[PDB]
Amino acid sequence: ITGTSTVGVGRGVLGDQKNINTTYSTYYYLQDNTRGNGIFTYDAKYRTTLPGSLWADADNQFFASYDAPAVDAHYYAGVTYDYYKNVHNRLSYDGNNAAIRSSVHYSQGYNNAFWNGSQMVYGDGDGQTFIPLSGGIDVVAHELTHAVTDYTAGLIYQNESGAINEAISDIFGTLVEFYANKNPDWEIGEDVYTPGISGDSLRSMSDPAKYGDPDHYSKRYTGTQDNGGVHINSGIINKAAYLISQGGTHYGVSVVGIGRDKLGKIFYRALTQYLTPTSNFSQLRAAAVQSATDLYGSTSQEVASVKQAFDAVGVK
Ligand SMILES: [Ca+2]
Ligand SMILES: [Ca+2]
Ligand SMILES: [Ca+2]
Ligand SMILES: [Ca+2]
Ligand SMILES: [Zn+2]
Repeated sequence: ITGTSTVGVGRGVLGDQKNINTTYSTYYYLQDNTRGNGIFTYDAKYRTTLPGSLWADADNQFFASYDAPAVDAHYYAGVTYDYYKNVHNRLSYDGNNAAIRSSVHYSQGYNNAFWNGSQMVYGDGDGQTFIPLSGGIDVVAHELTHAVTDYTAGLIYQNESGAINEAISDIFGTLVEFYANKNPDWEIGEDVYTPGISGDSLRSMSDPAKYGDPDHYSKRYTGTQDNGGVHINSGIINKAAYLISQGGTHYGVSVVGIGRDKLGKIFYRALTQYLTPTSNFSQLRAAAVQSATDLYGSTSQEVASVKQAFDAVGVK
């Protein structure tokens, strides 16, 4: 809507207070005009019809329990936009400042969040397995990254290309978490997963096997479930990414870590310049090696570490 840009205040899912960019026109709307073509957050009102209604508030104060998921979806979408713009010089998910839209309170007791090809959608969780999904910055960044992938490499969501698609979302979801410096770690979804259990997460990049996911190509899932194991086999790539950044010895192969910033530069270049819709793990290795070569030279430590990391997880 057309209005005056202002700043409101509210509390997120985890009870933390934060300022959010809003727009005033009779009501105060969750519309941030400071980032690209704007960030819009909608209320799906427990229904499944999308996008729902643009979030309207009477006083620009968002401290009601019902407001929490909206506050975080709006705020974290902004942080993710900032990461891509400041770190990778990318304007929104399409590279042309496309408006970012999110809907919260989708369905009832919905333990899922997703990118539907046009916008992000967040369930409230059932209160047991998940609390409102937008409360996790790595969750929000994971979802917005699916949009980035769709506009660039276009990795098909099935088998190996799909596992790469998933890993890319986990990798950048984690890098955004570190960017925001919000209790960063190499775990996925820890802030909104199982509120009754502390110390766990949905997936682990540092040790995928902790939750039963493969950490070596020899242990890859070859079945048909989960679109060919896209959320399972992503563990193989997540482990490789973790090793490239942090280093370590995995299955007898030693990797010298080169840091998170270089990891991000290498994978972003691979995603935007070399990967294609049908790329498999072997092609990802080639793309990553070429990207590191472009950026640091064929005889650099960076290229060496990328090769070692993929050797460690069995991807040739
Ligand atoms: Ca209010
Ligand atoms: Ca964390
Ligand atoms: Ca995390
Ligand atoms: Ca938990
Ligand atoms: Zn995903």
